[PDB]
Amino acid sequence: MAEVLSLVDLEIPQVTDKYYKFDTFKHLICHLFKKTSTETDSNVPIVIIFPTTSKLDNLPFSDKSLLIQFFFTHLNILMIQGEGKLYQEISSAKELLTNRISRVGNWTGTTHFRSKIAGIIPTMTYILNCNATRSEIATNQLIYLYRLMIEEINFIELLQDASTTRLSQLCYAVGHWSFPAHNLSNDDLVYCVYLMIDYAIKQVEGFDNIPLNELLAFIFIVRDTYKNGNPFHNFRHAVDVLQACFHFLIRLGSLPKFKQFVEDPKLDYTEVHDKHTVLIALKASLNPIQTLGLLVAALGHDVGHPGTTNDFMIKFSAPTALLYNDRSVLESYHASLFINKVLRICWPDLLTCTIEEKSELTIRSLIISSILATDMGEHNEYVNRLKSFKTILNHDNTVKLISALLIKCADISNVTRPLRVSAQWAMVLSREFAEVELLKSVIKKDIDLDFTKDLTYDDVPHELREILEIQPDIHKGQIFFINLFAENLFNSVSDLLPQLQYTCDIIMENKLFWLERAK
Ligand SMILES: CC(C)Cn1c(=O)n(C)c(=O)c2nc[nH]c21
Ligand SMILES: [Mg+2]
Ligand SMILES: [Zn+2]
Repeated sequence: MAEVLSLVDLEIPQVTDKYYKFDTFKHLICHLFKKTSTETDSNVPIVIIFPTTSKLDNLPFSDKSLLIQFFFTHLNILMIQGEGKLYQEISSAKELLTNRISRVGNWTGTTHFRSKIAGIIPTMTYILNCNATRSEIATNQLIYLYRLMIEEINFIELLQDASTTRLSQLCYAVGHWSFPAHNLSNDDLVYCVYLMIDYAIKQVEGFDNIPLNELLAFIFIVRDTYKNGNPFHNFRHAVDVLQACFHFLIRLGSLPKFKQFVEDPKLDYTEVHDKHTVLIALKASLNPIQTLGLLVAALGHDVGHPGTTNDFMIKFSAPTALLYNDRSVLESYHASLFINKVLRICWPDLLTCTIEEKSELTIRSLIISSILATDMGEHNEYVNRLKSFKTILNHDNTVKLISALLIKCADISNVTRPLRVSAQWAMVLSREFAEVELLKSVIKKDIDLDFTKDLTYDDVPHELREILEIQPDIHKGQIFFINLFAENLFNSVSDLLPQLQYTCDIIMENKLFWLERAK
């Protein structure tokens, strides 16, 4: 029934599937951080058994509990410290967690018929509320626990392959416009984020450089807010959007080029490496701090995404849709979580920076603005505000608009990647859409699923041919989306920012191919 993690000799075989005994709280924590390295949602309840030199290991139970509750909320944990109430709680949680469609229903609050659910499973409203109402004292204690983990956990060791060869490969992967996101593990992707954010931080003048371990801790925490079982809106998508923004900013001159940068965006990915394990560097619209703010916003722009759409949340009266009055439902959620859960604890000093010495506009506000701009329901207004701007805004609102436009472009950049990679994204987006349709049918009682089994997928094919064979008609989704959203956005942005014209070039190349096989 449950995965049991113990710091003591007690056994609870009545509810135990697999039991892990840990010598230290630090090693238990490391086990938990690695759970988001996989491609699947954790689908079993986790019981942690506590007792009735390391600072982590010697924390009072109140602080150990606070750490687990806050940093590992996503893992469906029940904490005990030495039968009927336990068994029923775990049994109920297991019944609700096993199946993907059940999990999405739980998180979104749309399958009530089927606080934390069973005291264990978090919902979007629970997490949103917890982070909005947290006291100053609680906030400072979490900051202390975070710094404690940075002090005592060597995060590079939590990646499966941190060899010199692999790290160099990732530098070159980051350098390709044909970013091979689907060939990178969630561990690989963590290092990719480090490469890009570290590179950006180094360009910011009045701003200290942050050690490898501290950046990695932050990124592990970000990864932990994405749902690994989302076929599309997962940490891979976050890093991909970050990487697209990264390329945009390099090509606009907001960041310098680096030795591993691949100049020609139309090339497919080739696996390259050398002896370097970080990016080696060689007026712009956005200055160094705005550039960093944008990249950070891209990283966090879908945090906590439950694998649905605004339309689903609105039409099925999801609690978060009710909170947000149907207005930018998921994006409001992402912005609130990213700021109040992640950045407030992990990087509070970034939130209080301003976009320039003269400006009162904070990086917090810029991040919020940019994240909110990714709502496709507001797509037309950002396009019109761009066309009005091209034909006036003060500096602050100019920075907001440019940032908004770049993050919008990055968010839907899968259609501007070279065909093969673009097709892989199309396929996983189709998987997620199919899950949403299944969830709707479950809620409407148009289908009865076996909730004792989980949804599993074969790997995304490497080659375009196999993708087209697995689902022909991929073309019509791409044609629809390019005609109604992408073409107009990238053309308009490239008119303002000529360096991004290559995006329009690739879109057309892809469109012509999709139109070809429509015939
Ligand atoms: C977020 C989503 C509804 C928008 N959307 C879409 O509908 N299709 C078909 C795509 O290929 C796509 N790529 C990014 N966003 C996309
Ligand atoms: Mg989004
Ligand atoms: Zn997104």
